[PDB]
Amino acid sequence: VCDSTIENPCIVQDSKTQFSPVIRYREVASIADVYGGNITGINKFHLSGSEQPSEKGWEAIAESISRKMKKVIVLDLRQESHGYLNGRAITLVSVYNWINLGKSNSQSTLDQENWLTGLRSRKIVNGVLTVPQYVAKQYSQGKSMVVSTVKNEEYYVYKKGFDYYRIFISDHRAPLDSEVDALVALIKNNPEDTWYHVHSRGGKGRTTTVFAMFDMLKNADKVSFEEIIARQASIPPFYNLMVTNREIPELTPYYEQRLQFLIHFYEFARQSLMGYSGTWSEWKKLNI
Amino acid sequence: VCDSTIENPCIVQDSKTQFSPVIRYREVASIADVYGGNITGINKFHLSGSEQPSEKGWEAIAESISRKMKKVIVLDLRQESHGYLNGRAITLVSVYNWINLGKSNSQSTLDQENWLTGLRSRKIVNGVLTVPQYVAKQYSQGKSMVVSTVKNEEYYVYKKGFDYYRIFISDHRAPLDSEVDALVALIKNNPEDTWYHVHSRGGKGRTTTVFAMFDMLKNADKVSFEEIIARQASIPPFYNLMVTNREIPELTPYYEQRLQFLIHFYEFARQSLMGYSGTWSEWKKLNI
Ligand SMILES: O=P(O)(O)O[C@H]1[C@H](OP(=O)(O)O)[C@@H](OP(=O)(O)O)[C@H](OP(=O)(O)O)[C@@H](OP(=O)(O)O)[C@H]1OP(=O)(O)O
Ligand SMILES: O=P(O)(O)O[C@H]1[C@H](OP(=O)(O)O)[C@@H](OP(=O)(O)O)[C@H](OP(=O)(O)O)[C@@H](OP(=O)(O)O)[C@H]1OP(=O)(O)O
Repeated sequence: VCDSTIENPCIVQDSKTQFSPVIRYREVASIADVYGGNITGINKFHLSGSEQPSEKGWEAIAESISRKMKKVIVLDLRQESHGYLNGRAITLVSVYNWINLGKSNSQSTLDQENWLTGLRSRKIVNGVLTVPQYVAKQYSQGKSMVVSTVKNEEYYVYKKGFDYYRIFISDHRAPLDSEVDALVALIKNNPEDTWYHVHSRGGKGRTTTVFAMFDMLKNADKVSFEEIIARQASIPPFYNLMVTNREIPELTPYYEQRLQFLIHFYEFARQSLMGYSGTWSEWKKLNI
Repeated sequence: VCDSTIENPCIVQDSKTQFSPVIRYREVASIADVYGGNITGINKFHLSGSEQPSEKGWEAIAESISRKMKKVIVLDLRQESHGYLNGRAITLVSVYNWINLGKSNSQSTLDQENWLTGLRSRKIVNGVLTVPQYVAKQYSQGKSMVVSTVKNEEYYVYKKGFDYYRIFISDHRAPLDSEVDALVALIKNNPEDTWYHVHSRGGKGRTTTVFAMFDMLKNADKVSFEEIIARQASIPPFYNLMVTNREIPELTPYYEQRLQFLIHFYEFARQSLMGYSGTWSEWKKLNI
């Protein structure tokens, strides 16, 4: 039985079933129809986001993207190990969902796939908790499930003809410099018409952070910091990156640091649109 | 001005810039995390591949290989003459990229280095075409570039501490018997832990062919022909050697012949794992 430590992490089932719908799907361009302030540079984005989809959720997302259309890149923002059991999204959860905190991206991927390979070799997976059970610390009341399939996200992304690219952001936290560099390079290294579907575990904090980063990279020289953050918060689920006191108070330092990073990324983006040609890591060394 | 004939071949720049990233890097071992069928004998391969890297691409490849680790052998599969101008990968292109077709490997190397030496003696190289320009037959719209450096691949491979070994495969075609012999001997003559980075021009046809050959040599006695080909097609760029009708229909005969060779190489590999001790050329004489 798990105990949410890194030594005995929990299998937590994020999808209620393999048919569960996507509840936090949205397209950034819709901000132009809801936000009452500066909407300059919004309505042309090829950018959607969501929480972690179920098997069926990927179908709905693919259909949504096709209706709004080039290349489609699914942007997985999750550092933590995750995958699918019988079409249901699952996560390997330690306290604050930081199972892979402090690891190289190579080790994070290795640990995830070693875990998924282990589950895949079993006929029965025990100790599968729902999110309510995990929150309630009912570590021994998990269910035993006959294994039909165990898959990583790539399996479902590849099946839709999309690319998969992972940015290893720790839950509740700002991206590390390596991952900022990687995101900026990805955007620069792909056509401007590329569609990105950004997702995290909950489609809230990390997803909205990256939405804001996209917005700044394109518009920081014609839209104020406050309006970029505000307009990103204007569409459901209305995630406001200005808020640093949230449901879990022990996480406030990380929300404050994440907003502080966004302040600096905004200036980096603005100066980049004005002539600066280096990377985020190079700019940060000279300016912070 | 060039005209894509062997008498006036074109200088074609494969790298957009000297900083262009590697877009088709993958490791064969990853098949074990994506392929839903027989994965026996995959997860221990020390095998990566890519398209022709830019100067900077070699750095990324070296870093990738170090993260997954003995000797490292860069396996250049390209018969055609190629090199680098100011850090950008370049190719001497005749129709269907067959500038060195029918030549001995010694002559191919000689012709390449005579060409590179000629470019290196110039302060300005004229007629440098991008791939789009070449495809569009805009032979006179090439750019003139001040020569900072002209290098062969060895220069960058040696700088990373890797070995360089060339297998002279014609673009779009199966390897000739001499080159099959050479590949099999190379694998046999080096430790089983040796890391191989296999690349062609596009990191598609020739690279995937050799991936399959590696797989067969180790696993043909426990994995079916169809599953070796299928599992090699399971990871990006999803090159499926079963497909013989591709973008260019005049090349279908060569794709069919390449698949036919793989059928025979599979049997050779299987019998070799079962006791046969001769070379491919010896086996082919007795069995085809
Ligand atoms: O998946 P959910 O059940 O909807 O939970 C989300 C998820 O975090 P957890 O799943 O670990 O609880 C969000 O993170 P992302 O995967 O989208 O990055 C997190 O975002 P932040 O901590 O950055 O805010 C958010 O937190 P919050 O509620 O404060 O918005 C939290 O939501 P819930 O606590 O309501 O489940
Ligand atoms: O380098 P690319 O622009 O990506 O082109 C590649 C490259 O051929 P060319 O560069 O000469 O066009 C592949 O060859 P390799 O160097 O990897 O051996 C070739 O492989 P095949 O002809 O064997 O299939 C492939 O062809 P295809 O598209 O049919 O996969 C083709 O791709 P593109 O035509 O899309 O450029």
